[PDB]
Amino acid sequence: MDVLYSLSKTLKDARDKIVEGTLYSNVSDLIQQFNQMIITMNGNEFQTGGIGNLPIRNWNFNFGLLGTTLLNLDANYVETARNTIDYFVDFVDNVCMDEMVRESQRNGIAPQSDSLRKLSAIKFKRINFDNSS
Amino acid sequence: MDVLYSLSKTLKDARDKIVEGTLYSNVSDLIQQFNQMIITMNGNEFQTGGIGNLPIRNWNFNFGLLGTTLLNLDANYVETARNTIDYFVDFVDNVCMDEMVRESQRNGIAPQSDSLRKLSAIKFKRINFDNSSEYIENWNLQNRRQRTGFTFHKPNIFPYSASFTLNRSQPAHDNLMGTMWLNAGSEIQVAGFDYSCAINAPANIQQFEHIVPLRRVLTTATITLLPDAERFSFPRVINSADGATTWFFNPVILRPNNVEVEFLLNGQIINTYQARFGTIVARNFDTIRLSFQLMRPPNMTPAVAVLFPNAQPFEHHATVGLTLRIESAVCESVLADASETLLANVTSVRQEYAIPVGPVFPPGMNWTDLITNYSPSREDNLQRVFTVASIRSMLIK
Amino acid sequence: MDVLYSLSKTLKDARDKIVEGTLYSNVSDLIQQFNQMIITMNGNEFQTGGIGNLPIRNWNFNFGLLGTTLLNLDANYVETARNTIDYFVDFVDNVCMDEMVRESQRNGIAPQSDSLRKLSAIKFKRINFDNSSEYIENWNLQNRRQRTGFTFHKPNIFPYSASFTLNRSQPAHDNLMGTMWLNAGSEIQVAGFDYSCAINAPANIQQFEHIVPLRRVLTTATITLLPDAERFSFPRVINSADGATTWFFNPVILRPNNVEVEFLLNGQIINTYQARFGTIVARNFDTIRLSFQLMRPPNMTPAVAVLFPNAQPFEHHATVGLTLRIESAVCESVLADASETLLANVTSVRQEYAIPVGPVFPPGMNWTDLITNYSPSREDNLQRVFTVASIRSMLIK
Amino acid sequence: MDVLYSLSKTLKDARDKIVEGTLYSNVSDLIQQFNQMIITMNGNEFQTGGIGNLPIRNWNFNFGLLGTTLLNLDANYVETARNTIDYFVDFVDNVCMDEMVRESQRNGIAPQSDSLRKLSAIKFKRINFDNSSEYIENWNLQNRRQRTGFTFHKPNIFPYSASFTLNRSQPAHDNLMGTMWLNAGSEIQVAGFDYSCAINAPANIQQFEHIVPLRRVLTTATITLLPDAERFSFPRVINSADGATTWFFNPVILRPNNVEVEFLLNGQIINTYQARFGTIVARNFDTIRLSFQLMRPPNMTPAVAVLFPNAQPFEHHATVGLTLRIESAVCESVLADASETLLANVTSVRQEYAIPVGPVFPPGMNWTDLITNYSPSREDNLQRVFTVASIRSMLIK
Amino acid sequence: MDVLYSLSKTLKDARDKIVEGTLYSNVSDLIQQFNQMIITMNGNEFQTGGIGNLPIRNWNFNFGLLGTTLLNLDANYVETARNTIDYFVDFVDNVCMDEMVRESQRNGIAPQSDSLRKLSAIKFKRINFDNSSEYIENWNLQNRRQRTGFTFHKPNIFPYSASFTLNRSQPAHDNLMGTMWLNAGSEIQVAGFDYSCAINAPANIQQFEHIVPLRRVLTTATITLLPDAERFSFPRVINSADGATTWFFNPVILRPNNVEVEFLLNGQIINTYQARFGTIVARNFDTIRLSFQLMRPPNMTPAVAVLFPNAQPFEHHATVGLTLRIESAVCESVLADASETLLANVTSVRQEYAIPVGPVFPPGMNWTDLITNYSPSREDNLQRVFTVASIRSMLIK
Amino acid sequence: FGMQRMHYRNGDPQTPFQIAEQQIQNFQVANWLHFVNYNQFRQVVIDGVLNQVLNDNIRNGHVVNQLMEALMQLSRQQFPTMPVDYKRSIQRGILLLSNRLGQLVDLTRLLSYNYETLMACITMNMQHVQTLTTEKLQLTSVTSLCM
Ligand SMILES: [Zn+2]
Repeated sequence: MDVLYSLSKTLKDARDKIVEGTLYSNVSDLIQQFNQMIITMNGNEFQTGGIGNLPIRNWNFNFGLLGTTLLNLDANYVETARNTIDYFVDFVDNVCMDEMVRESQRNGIAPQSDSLRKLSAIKFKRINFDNSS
Repeated sequence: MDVLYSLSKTLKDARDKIVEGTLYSNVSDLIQQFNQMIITMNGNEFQTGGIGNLPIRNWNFNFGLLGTTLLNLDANYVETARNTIDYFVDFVDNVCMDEMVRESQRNGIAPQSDSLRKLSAIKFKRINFDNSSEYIENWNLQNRRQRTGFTFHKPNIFPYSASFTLNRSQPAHDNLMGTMWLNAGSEIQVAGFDYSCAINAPANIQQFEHIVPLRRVLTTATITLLPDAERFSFPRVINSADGATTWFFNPVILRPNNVEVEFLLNGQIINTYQARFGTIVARNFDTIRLSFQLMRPPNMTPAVAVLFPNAQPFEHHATVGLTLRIESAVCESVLADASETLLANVTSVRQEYAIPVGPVFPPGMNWTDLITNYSPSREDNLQRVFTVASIRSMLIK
Repeated sequence: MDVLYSLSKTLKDARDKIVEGTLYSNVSDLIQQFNQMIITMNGNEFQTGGIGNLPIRNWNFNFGLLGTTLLNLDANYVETARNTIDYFVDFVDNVCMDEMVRESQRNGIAPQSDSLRKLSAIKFKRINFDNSSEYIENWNLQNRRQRTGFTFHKPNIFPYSASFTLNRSQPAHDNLMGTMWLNAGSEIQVAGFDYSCAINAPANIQQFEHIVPLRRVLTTATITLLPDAERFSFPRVINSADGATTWFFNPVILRPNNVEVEFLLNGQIINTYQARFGTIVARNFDTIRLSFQLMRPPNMTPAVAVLFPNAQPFEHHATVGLTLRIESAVCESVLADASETLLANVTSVRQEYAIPVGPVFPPGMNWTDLITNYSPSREDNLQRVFTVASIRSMLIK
Repeated sequence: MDVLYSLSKTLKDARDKIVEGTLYSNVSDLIQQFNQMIITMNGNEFQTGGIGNLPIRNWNFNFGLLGTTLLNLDANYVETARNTIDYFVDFVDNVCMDEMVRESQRNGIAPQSDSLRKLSAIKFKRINFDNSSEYIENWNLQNRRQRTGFTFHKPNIFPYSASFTLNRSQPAHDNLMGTMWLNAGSEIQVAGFDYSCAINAPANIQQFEHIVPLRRVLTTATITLLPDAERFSFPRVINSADGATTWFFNPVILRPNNVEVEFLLNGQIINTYQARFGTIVARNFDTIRLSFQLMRPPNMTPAVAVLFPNAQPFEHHATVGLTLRIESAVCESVLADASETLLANVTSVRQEYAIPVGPVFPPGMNWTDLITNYSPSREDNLQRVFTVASIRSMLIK
Repeated sequence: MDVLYSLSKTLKDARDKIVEGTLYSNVSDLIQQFNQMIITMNGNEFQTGGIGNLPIRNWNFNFGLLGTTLLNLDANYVETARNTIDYFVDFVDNVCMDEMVRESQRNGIAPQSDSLRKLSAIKFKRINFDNSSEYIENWNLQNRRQRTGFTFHKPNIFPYSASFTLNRSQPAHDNLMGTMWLNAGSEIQVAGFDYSCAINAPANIQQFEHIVPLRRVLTTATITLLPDAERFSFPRVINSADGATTWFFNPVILRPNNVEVEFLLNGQIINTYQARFGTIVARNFDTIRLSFQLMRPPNMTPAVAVLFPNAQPFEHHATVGLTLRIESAVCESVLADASETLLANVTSVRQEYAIPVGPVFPPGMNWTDLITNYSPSREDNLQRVFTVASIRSMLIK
Repeated sequence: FGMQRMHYRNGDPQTPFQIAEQQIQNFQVANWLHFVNYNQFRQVVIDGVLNQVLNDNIRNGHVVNQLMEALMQLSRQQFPTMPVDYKRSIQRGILLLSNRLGQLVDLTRLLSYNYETLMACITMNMQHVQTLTTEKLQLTSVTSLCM
């Protein structure tokens, strides 16, 4: 739950700060967060949906790290990062719709979907980012 | 356009973060941005204004870099930076007023002023900073054809309209039937009336209907529905249809029977609600269809039965009404609402400098005339001007 | 989508430029493209078809490169390349028929078939070739939000409509007044009539008007205007409004007096023409407003004066009409016209393979039902399918 | 034949690309083609003309190569190449006029002139260039037995025909029944009439039918259908069948009831449309079968009921008609249409040089006589001559 | 002028061929042209606009060359070239609108704007690229005095004209004779009438004739001829010659007897056709001479014989008409037609920027007034402006 | 890049790096030509002493990550009209330096620290003006420092 907010915070900032022509020192600490997302998420596999007419999708993460060697970001560096962000932002939509749709009566404050129960391990806790909302 | 937001973002942060006594590591990455603004902007020269009473000013940039060697910032370092920020923040005001005042009809999404066309070169692209505001994020998602969305509080989606419809009439105007409505802002108040109180209707039930089409498609609205039109509840005199004579309307009010509210999208029923008042939702719609009916009460006490005779003199007219109100919704095109002041900043610039009527916008920026004929040529201009008005609001309130 | 056009462009050029006896320097740059197609496509496997009666086929690519060492091409080099082209050109037919047959309602501009979703990876982007056709150029300009335009010859902008309007009537149907019209294809024929021939009108002049709104905004049209409706010129019997009875219409035809044609855009008069027939232009409009009036002739020979009495039996009814016709115009959305056959290729695939009615398009691809309710959800699907039909027309006529 | 197109393609490109001041890399591959034309053509000699008033000319080629050593082309390089192009472009005119004028009956697809038989050796095959035009691409696909297709705008598929048919007649000619039609170009206007207005028909309904067979099979047509024949709407006098007497026809026009249009292929119904006007499609057909019926109106106002009595004097005759029009279609054999001028180039050569009537084509190249008996021996000649006329149109308009 | 087409040709190809992922050898010769544009254009400065409401803009070129070292083009290489193309394509729009708006009377074929006079130096001649369009090829052939030709689909060769001629008349207007016609666009509908139906004519035959002269000489036309004027077939009332009184015309229609159509050139009969309807050709002509005659039918049934008495009251008037229509022809001067929109682009620029009436063109660019007096001073201006409008249509639709 | 060699006409305010910057449309090189000409000191006081300091990107070795890319970029320029003998000797001589990225990032990281530490002990102002005579540098000593 705390790591589901931390996935969405640094995908929002990745579409805002990684723009063409910007200086590298503006994004020097975001890329260290975004590379450290990817290292934690590789090799895992997930499954969302199944209730109602919500379709079943399978998720699989095998991506490469971002480069940390430019002075000003160019259009190669932006377009190779947009096709990684667009896969994560599709994953977070289907986890959030899987959780808003389920409910329990004994302890409703616990996660109910299959994907959000799996994200609550100590393996995934290093993705944690600031909690400012 | 993307570099005009990037000038205003790091002048807002320069007045906030460069304060006296602060630690240098708090501002160690802003100064690398602010020095790299200055290197790009030196040697160039600009010219703003010229239309209406907006004066012509010439701009010229020859400044020096900031120091990067202190541990805590002192009053020498602040006061030598404030007399550089105050020249840039005067430049951005006169570029934003030069762009909110101009318009085109062929391609309104392109920059129109002379200064903003010159800032769109690849020489100036290194000034680009983060794009985190709502209007500059929707400027970039919509420029790549991805789905956008603006969140509004009470959006001005209905043009002003106050009229009626008579389904049964005669020149004496003493036995009438029809509906009355007010559509204004984000609120619908419809009321149906019948002078005979369904004495000769089949099964003593009179059916009413009122259909309101929208201009743009709204998404995930929160709607309040209450079973009384409080505006059409008092005695009044109303003119005729062609302004010839006047007619009198003396209401008494029953409750609305068998209420059905439908939310249409391309003629398909998305949502429906049957005798359910209070707060309701509407996930995707562009047409609201209200339906309600009057039923004569079968049992009446002696104080009620005198009001509704069988013969012709009807002195107390029956009335059934509803009231609908949109609290908040998500649209995809820009609109006006009750929370933010982006429409008020655009009209105040045009009224102050006496700007002539151009080919696109209505005279005086009339919102009732602009949402009535809300063409795709006006949508591209209205987004381009609300976005510039949002950039100017960061620096100058 | 961009790489589906790039497969068809260099298979069209491979059948045209790789001929027997030609010099090698004529085809020295095509073979570098055609070899670099094959390297990207080997090892992959595809699957098309599955909906309706469209059969399921599996595709597998394992081919060898072409030789780059001759001076003049011989019959060995041609015949070893034709048996590679004939496998690719069979693959592109079954991907284009798989995409013209599918549709979606949320985002119709995205690819829908299984094969075209797989071709949209960055692995396949190196097959990209020049994009010089009209529909693939407007696919790319509109994808970046730039202004596009399609040029048509007699565009099907009007849905079929044939009706009338009676401004004065009685159950005997012997003293009538109103207009009749036919709107079909790209042609308007309106005709106004008056049985009394303005014997009691003020100043013996009867005013007519006919307003036609469009669905999309046309630009730079060439319009022919002629002062007679030849379709409403002969005696006929017409049913009533509710199909109850029939009424008789025996015309004689005067000339139209005081003709004014206006071309509106958001209620603003862009162009106007007053008693000017022949060819006219219309630079930007979305509403045509015809206005014309009947005037009783003040001087009449004895052969004319018997036709129009003062009393009630009117055996010869006066008639005034116009005729408008759009020759060529430039729109921004896709339409149908009289020159190209892109609508006929889409319906012929759906009719041949017995495809069920989906959520977007009308049953049977009825163009009268599709231009009547031409929603933005149908516009994104119709452009996506006309563009695929344009790619298939290069290879297979 | 393939090398006659290849001569004209690189003389068209030589006048377009070899201009003054252009960069050499723009024309670096054309000059290698143009020099390799000259090497093949030197030493040979030709002879054209001889039939009719077409004069006899002798051709002889002794030219030098072009220079391949400049960086930008100058006025010496252009003016030394224009006096070589102007001799070749005069040679191709007199070979194309020598071939459009000749014909054979055994095998018309073979070359007939003396010069084009000599160009069909393997010595001249190295002049072969790309084959990208429409007629030279269909010349090659059809020569290997693959499926071809020509796209037309309003094709002249119907021969001229204007006649009638009387299903009920007498020598007085006052109680008649039957159909009238005009088939001309790409338009059918049929109209059925009945003088008694079905007063004695069973259930007061009279059935009509009109069947039009085609000469070649059309594919993916776009057809406009309108419910009035405007040509058979006015009073006229018509001769009898054998030219003996004349008879009078005074129409009034009802609407067509129960319209069914069918599109046949070998007696099988491919498409059908029932009371559906406007634009329709037809994917594959060679026979059009129109069906429509007249119904007496059961309710009539007093102005209508005087027109149709029960007795014998019928002064107002009932009429029901249709109108069909093919906008664009795809055939497989060559035809004439309204857009391109390939038929006009063939007849203008034969009329200018006073060419005698040969064994195949009709006298004067009459298109009504040629599409009436469109034998496979005439099809092979007509494709061979339209293709040569298409090659000549690139150089000489 | 030749270098203005050469700027637009390699900006059209630069947006089409320089795409992401393409191989470098596909664009290896375009980049050598595009770099050699930039070297010629740097350091210069231009100025467009100034007439009417067309604004004044200043142009200045300081750009860098493109890289020539990649194997496949990437998104850095595309996005650094799009911000150079978008400045040139804005420059060519404002030069083409500056030239379509100006005109001269002495020598209209010379450039008139300030920018196009400056581009006609020998410094700018190295930008010259291939000249393959139709209008730029006819610009160069006609500049050397060689024979040109433009191909049209339904050319606007006839000015609008609708009138009549009475060869026999009296103030009662009850025994008349003469012809009526409509000449509009590319269509002639003439109809001759005779009220007595040749009861006193010698051999009961009345001769009619109608001669239409053209403005320019047409070549290889395809003409459709049909034996009915459908516009002059219904009863109407027509004013007199001086607008004094009105007269009545009630037609019945016979067939045209002994039809002869002649195609003249300097008074010499080029072609002739005698009772031959359908499609005909016309190889070279500038005057059309229609001839047809009315013959009283010698045998009449009793229904026909009542219509035509011997005495004076003629209630049914005889009418004989024809209909001619030019489908496609080849002229040598520029005209307007139904396929291309070059006339609509010229008038839309002049109407948008409120341009005053100059010395050459009619007010409002009226095509009926321009083809009526089509002087050689107007021909040189009209070709110079249609050619500039053709260059602008490649970049901006 | 195959461009024509330029003439300077020794007079302008524009250095040859400053002219060659808007002349080249390459991202990898013009990112480097824009740093090198607007690379100058920064005039600001501490404690009463005016001292001359530099950017952040030289205080760490981050600017050398662009000198790599730009030098590496042109190590593949096919060099038109150049003899291939002298072409291969100069394209390999650049990869003598571009392959030493991690050792030059740390060298300019040390050079900036020793300049930073020793200027704490300055008492007079660091006034900047062009000296009449000049201490002389040999670029042989720089190649000996880099390698
Ligand atoms: Zn046409």
